[PDB]
Amino acid sequence: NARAKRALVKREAKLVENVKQALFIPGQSCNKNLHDIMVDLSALKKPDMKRFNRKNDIHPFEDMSPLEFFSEKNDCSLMVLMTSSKKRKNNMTFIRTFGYKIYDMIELMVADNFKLLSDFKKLTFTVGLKPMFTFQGAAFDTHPVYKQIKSLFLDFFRGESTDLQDVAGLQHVISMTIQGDFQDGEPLPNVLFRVYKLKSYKSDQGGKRLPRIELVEIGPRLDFKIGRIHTPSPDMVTEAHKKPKQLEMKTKKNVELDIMGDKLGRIH
Amino acid sequence: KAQNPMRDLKIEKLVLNISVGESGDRLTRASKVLEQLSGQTPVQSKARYTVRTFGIRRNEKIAVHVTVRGPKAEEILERGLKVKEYQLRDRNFSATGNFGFGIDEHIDLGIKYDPSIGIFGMDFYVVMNRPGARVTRRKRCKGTVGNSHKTTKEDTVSWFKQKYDADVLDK
Amino acid sequence: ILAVKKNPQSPMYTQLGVLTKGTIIEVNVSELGMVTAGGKVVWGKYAQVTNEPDRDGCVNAVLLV
Amino acid sequence: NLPVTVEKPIPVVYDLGNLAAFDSNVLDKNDLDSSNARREEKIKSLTRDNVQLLINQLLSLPMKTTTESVGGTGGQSSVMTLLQLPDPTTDLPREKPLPKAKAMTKWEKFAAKKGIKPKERAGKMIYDEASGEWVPKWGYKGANKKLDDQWLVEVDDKVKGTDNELIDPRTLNRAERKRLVKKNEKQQRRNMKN
Amino acid sequence: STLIPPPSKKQKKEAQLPREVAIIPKDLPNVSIKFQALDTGDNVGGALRVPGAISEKQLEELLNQLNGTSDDPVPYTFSCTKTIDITDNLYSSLIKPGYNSTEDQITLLYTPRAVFKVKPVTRSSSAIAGHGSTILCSAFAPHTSSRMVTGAGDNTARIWDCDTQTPMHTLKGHYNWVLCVSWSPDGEVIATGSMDNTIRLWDPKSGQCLGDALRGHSKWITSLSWEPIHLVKPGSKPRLASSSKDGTIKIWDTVSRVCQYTMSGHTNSVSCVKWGGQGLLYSGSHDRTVRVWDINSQGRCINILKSHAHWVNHLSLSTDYALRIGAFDHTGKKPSTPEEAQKKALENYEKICKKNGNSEEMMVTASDDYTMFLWNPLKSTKPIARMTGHQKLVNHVAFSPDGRYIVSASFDNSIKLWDGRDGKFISTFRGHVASVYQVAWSSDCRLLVSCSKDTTLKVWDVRTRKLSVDLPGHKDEVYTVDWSVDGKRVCSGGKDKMVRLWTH
Amino acid sequence: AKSSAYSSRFQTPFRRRREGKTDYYQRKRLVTQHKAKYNTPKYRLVVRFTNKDIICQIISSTITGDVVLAAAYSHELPRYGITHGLTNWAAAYATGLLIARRTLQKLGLDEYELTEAVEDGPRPFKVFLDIGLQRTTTGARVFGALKGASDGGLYVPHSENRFPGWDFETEEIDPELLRSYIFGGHVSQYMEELADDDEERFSELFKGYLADDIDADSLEDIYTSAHEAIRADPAFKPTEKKFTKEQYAAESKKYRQTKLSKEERAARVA
RNA sequence: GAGAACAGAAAUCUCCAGUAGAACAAAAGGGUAAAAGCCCCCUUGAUUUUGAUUUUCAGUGUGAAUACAAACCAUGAAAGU
RNA sequence: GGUUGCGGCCAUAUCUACCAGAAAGCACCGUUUCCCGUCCGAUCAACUGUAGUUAAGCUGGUAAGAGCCUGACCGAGUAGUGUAGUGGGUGACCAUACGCGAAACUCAGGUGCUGCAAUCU
Repeated sequence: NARAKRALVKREAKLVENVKQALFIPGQSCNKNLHDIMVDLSALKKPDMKRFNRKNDIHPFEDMSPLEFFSEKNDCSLMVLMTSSKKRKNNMTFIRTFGYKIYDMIELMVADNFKLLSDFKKLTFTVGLKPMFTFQGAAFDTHPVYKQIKSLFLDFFRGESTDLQDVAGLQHVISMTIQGDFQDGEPLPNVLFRVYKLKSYKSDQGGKRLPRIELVEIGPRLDFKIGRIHTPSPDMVTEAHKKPKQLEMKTKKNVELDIMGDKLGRIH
Repeated sequence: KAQNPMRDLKIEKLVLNISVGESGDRLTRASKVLEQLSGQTPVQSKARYTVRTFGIRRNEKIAVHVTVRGPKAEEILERGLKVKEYQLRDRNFSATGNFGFGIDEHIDLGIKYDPSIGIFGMDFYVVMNRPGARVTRRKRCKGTVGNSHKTTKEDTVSWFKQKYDADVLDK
Repeated sequence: ILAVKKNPQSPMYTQLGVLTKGTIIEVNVSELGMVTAGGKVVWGKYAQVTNEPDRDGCVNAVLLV
Repeated sequence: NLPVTVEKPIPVVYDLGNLAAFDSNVLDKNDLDSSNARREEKIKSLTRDNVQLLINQLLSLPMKTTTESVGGTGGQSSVMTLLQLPDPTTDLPREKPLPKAKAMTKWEKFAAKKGIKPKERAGKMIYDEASGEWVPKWGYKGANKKLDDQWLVEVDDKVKGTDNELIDPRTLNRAERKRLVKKNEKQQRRNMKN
Repeated sequence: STLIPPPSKKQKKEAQLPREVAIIPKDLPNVSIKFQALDTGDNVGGALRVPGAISEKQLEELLNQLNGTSDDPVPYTFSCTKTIDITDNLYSSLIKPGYNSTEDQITLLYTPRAVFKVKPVTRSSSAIAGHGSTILCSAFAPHTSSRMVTGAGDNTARIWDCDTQTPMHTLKGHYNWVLCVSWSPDGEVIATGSMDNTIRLWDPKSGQCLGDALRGHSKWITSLSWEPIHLVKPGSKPRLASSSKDGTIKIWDTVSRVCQYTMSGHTNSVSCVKWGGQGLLYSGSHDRTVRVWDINSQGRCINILKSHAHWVNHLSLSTDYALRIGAFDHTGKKPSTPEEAQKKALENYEKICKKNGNSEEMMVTASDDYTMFLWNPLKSTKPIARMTGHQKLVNHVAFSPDGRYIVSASFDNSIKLWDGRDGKFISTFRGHVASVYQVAWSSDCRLLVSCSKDTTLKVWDVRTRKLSVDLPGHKDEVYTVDWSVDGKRVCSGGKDKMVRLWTH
Repeated sequence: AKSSAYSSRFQTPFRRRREGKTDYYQRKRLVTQHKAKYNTPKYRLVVRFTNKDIICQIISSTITGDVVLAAAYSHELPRYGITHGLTNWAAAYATGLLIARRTLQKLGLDEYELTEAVEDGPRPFKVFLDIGLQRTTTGARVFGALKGASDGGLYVPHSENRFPGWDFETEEIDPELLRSYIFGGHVSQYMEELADDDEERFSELFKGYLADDIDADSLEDIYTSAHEAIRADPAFKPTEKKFTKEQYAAESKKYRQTKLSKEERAARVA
């Protein structure tokens, strides 16, 4: 009973939220390639990952209730539904939920020119450390679709939030690059997702403080075509972007805190 | 296969059970006489249910038992077989190659009678297995036994014929 | 003296800060050189007032170690 | 000895709290299309330059050192030097809404109206004058249930003349206690409904 | 716990603002520099122009090439006169602060250093029991860091194997508290002076007692010193100088187990005795004087130094590290012959003794008048310098192994670092909240360890002049601390009846 | 008489749980739980005991299966001078000391990473003891190997209530008993006790010491010399391979059973 | 499912099979099996105390409730909880 | 290619019945003074690899076994499902253009892939 109360307390909302959990749901139609890509993404996400195994009849763009039920039952705010169809081959639907209700959904399709994680056969990073991010393309700052993609991927793979970082944990970088700048009225270029591991070397021109960096790709390399979109309502956007402000000290004019910790008032 | 020394059937454990039914002084005396018999303290079994006709409440003491292993178990077993005059039924063995029987009075075992002791009966049960039965018991890599290696009823009967030379009567 | 923790007569006297016999106060022990098992410097502890300052003009206390 | 000074036409932006670097330069479709065999080299070079800039920023960030030894709480030992990451700049939606401020209960409104201050709650131990011990005022082995264990209870004068005279006073007091507890629970449920 | 004030909103915005990258300019012009020796005041090469992007290692190689010792270089440290060291490169050291411009000259003071490094001790290896009373003294073996001697208040000494953190030998010959312990500089015998006015000698390998106790002192032993190996003729064993509360210093020949000389000039209790490297003995006593005796002249007092107004608690020599180490080094190598041992000990002692023209053996005396005096007894009889600033009595004083620094640990919960040649004040080490009892250098003169009354040890970095690491773990007062020759282990002992071992 | 519906509804555990050698409840806390959120990588000192060998490995977890950083076995102990008792408390201590010294020599800690750009000195190497499916009991060989590694110079966080000689009454240890177990005093005492009590039992037990003419009072000497040699030269020298990879492969596939084709199976059925 | 005097439909012991069909909470459309079930060991501190921080109160404005964090505390070989 | 230790995917890996495994390893097995735990050295703990065995553990082959898993240009762009041009029809409803979109069935198939380190007649 006390354990159940602790579980409910952990599940309930709080001022500083936990790391968002991701649930990987197979659909009615699944493939070995879909399973391998899901395994690679879950490996990049763990230990904030849960994976279903059976087949589920889910149609996100026709009904939201099973996804909302899964979110409420598993306490996972990120959903990755893997399905396949003749029109949409190797379809991954990313559903980000707010308050156990559908906040937004993106739908991408994985191109055939992809290599799995075990194809490269290279030494990879330690399990469960936050990566570095790189985003290439002005559409990440201008276009709403690529804005949604950037925010979704940052929220998905950000992991634990901290203000102190060990330099021995800066292992790998995730790059999301837009395949060429586009113009209005054109098809959306595919988004290229790559994973590299860092190797530092002596630079001889940056002293002993700034080493030369090199990247060795470890996979997976993926090409996402942007199939379908589903954007939140503006009131939901504002509710999801509200801040608690309970922790931070209130600002007051002409009142400062000095280095010794004494509260000081200014006189004009 | 039978020539290999690893297929021998030996005394795994001998369990002596005394189910007194009603908790109290008789249970204590049964534990005392089992201690003086086997040289070791017994272990009590808690009640599992409550029956008015059985006169047992919830979570009381019903039976004591002693598990003996080794040459001491062999000595107890040979004294019990001397009491039983070397004759067992075909039904006395089980389908798993383990056999037991009841002894109505422990005075015939050789224990000197005491008026405070009274009279107690006890159930002997003997477990048979070949070496290599710790695979099901060890903490790491717990695995099942081979189909041919498993102890069986007729194999235990053959072992009893070889060891104690006592006829196993059909009835 | 850092604070008044518990005046045994009443919580009203505790919040008024009355120093009587048996009052639990908080004292600065920086010059006593106390270190925790974890390496923290102790500079504040509890003491009990063991006299009547109204009678003898001074406060005497025993440190609660 | 390769250079570590990446020069970029359009100045990139950083979110060091999220450990992210964003460049909004010009990307050509020809060098990035699947028809090109050098797309991997181009993407690797671009990501390498961005990672070099991000690493420069991170290693120029301020650093925290400590003097505490290993085996103590905190996770940072004397040899470890930790980068001080700033607050994250990029805004992301929450997973759950903010906890709403609970409306005042009936007791809270009455206490505000009548000026009743909250109790100090120093502890649950009360002194017993009939003995020489401090006892809990409620709970496990609490002093609120000693009447049940009392060896002798005098019968009240007011109980006489009613049919409740034969009842054990300990039973009567336990029933009154349970009625009070259920009344408190009903008041809590009423406040939650309101 | 009292926390530091948190950052404000404006400070958070400043942090989120983009950072500046400390990069080396490619257009950095050349700078004119002149080398200068700290020890000798000699310049090499005159005005030479060097690139602005020169590294410390490249500058070191260039200086070795200028000196002509490129085949066998010796690493140097560079400073520029405020005097600021060269940390990584010249531009980030001097030009980036902007104090010295590119057109001006740079006068680089170069100082030799140690080839090896000692890692700071960061954790407790083990808490070893075995002593029934409080620990009073401890030392490490000079030849190896796997042997520690520890004398306590249960009338016993113990030899501990530091590799397994387990007791090895028990030495139970004395009758009263074992006040002081010492190891022979050749590593052959342990000498213990006790509260029962006796001295005993022990073979460490067998854990055994050599002969009977040394008797003759009418009061308890205060300090033990050994004759240096470089002065001991080959084929003979070093003699043992002992001081005591009765005010006399006795010299013992351990070969014949005799007493040769009994110096008695002090009117009061002798605090300490030190056997220097030039055939002299220095004694400090509660009669506020320091007596310099000549061993070669039938124990006749050469000089009497009178400048202190209280008890001189401690005294130290510039070559004390070499005197205690004999012929051994940090690599733990043992010379094959006694002649080779004497020659190598002479070379090691001369490395500190003869430098910048003439060999000198500086002495420093720390007294109960809150001060210290720095003397050069061979040349002059007046004190060379006076070190003042401590607000309470100076309990311990130690010369650095190279002799370039002095460290004074006082009862005002502070340590002070002074220059070793002229005695001027450099810095103050703070962080102890009770009185500091004693101190110990590392082998490369970069790290220091101190034990205090507040149940803590503290390791300080001498270069940055700050606290490196704080070591709690003792449940009561710590009385003794020592650092191994190879710089791998630190031992501490006190009132808790436990020997604490500390490693990296 | 199990049913097909039961077979369909059956839910097997992971493979390592089926052939039980991995505790995933312990593994998840060892790998995915951190005291602080500074993203400092963790390393495990996995210690395993067979019937005749001791395996000590320093392993770092990795998303594509974990990677061994260094390893040491008890069959390298005859190289340093331990030809008997390769599975005892003293052998475990020697193996822990060996793996610690080997790892320290490999890392260069005791005679271009991104940390060296920010910190002046290398960190002490910290590992967490992994015991798998073993019982934590006072006086165990796994804690002996932990003590060996700690004395070797790795930072393994541990208490001392599992070493031999720890008194259950007062929170204190007996370092004399601990040193006896370190240098095999229990084995030597059993040797003397057998030689005094039962020569028949001493004929079978400790037969190799009799064959090599190794005295009961020389165990401490040989353990000390082994420790000295391990500290002197801890580098790994692999065993010389008399044959080659293809030779071993061909010789093994000569005995391995050959697969039969589907057409051959259909012919056999028909 | 078989074996064991009283002892049978129900007492107690032994072996094999046994995806949980048991016992705990929620109302899973995938909760828990070297457990989240049963037993044993340690803790009775759980209403700690610090805060220039959040909200409320005060004629007693450096106090108390309250929220959050930190230092501790408990246990464990440890990771950690 | 065998084997060992740590793993990833968690049945192509599960259950039932046969057969083989030279060398090494693993396991069975031997002892109870010491550390440690039980009624029972059965489990756990310690010691020797000493007395033996591949009888079991474990791996591999076999079975029109059960179960499970994988591609389909296989059903099929089909059932079903939302708008629509004033399409008719006073009438229960019907083809059409744009969207979304199954499973049963049939064919072809299968019984582990693999990363790190060490070792092998």
